[PDB]
Amino acid sequence: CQPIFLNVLEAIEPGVVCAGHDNNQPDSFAALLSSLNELGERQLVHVVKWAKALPGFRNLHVDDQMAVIQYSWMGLMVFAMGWRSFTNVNSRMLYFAPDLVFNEYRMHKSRMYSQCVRMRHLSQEFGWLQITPQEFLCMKALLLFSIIPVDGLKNQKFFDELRMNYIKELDRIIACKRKNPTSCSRRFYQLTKLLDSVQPIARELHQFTFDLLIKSHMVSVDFPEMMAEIISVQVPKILSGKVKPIYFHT
Ligand SMILES: C[C@]12CCC(=O)C[C@@H]1CC[C@@H]1[C@@H]2CC[C@]2(C)[C@@H](O)CC[C@@H]12
Repeated sequence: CQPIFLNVLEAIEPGVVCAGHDNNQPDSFAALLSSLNELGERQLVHVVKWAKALPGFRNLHVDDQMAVIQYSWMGLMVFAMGWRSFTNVNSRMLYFAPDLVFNEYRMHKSRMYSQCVRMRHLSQEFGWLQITPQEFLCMKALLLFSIIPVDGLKNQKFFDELRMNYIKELDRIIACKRKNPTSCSRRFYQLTKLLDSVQPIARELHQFTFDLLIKSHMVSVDFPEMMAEIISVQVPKILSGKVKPIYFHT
């Protein structure tokens, strides 16, 4: 029996994305954040293509498709970056891109040191929890369906159904080599705790980027088209409490 679901997730996984950062120049706040913003713009293009190729995603109302992507991108990108950091440099640094790797000095220079430390902790958890490449893929997909508007989506029912199917696939991945129901529940607990942990980090970054966009002209930080739109139109809905994450635990 071939693993159709996982076959698809592996097949659609985005390739390497570079930031275009000039590493020959001394580090500066403006240059580092402008590069992170450009990386975000570039990654968004891949995240959209990736999401639209996910099993059942096209079932969602067209308006909900773009909405969930615009609300969940931060968590999705942070999670993927944490995994890249773990696999490429064993979490020694934050591997935003091959040409944008942050050591502690850069974390400090970026002015979001504490947030970077939390993301490095997340990266380490991939190792501590022995997250498999397959669990990573399924968990990342679940992050796309982890934050929605309190007033409901266009077709909330289709979303609920799709999210439930992805949770079901996570169950199947956990039960693969586990014949003990207790070991399965234990793993589900670990993975859902990890997934929940992504949200507070995303929230802190949402706040940071929102504040930065508002004063971007004062600090010489460039925000590309899509990033500026999403951070001024969608992110505030999250910060004002109109759009909220779906937590597993309390
Ligand atoms: C999502 C990105 C870029 C893609 C990635 O690897 C994760 C990383 C997390 C920090 C984000 C950054 C995009 C640009 C942001 C939003 C900056 O404005 C401040 C926080 C940055």
